[PDB]
Amino acid sequence: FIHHIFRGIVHAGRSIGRFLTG
Repeated sequence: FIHHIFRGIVHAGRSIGRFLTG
C-alpha cells in the first residue's frame, strides 16, 4: 500500500513528461 504513494509520484511524473514531449 505504501509503495503506491511512491509509485504514483514517479508515474505521475512520466505522464506529465509524456505530454511535454508531444
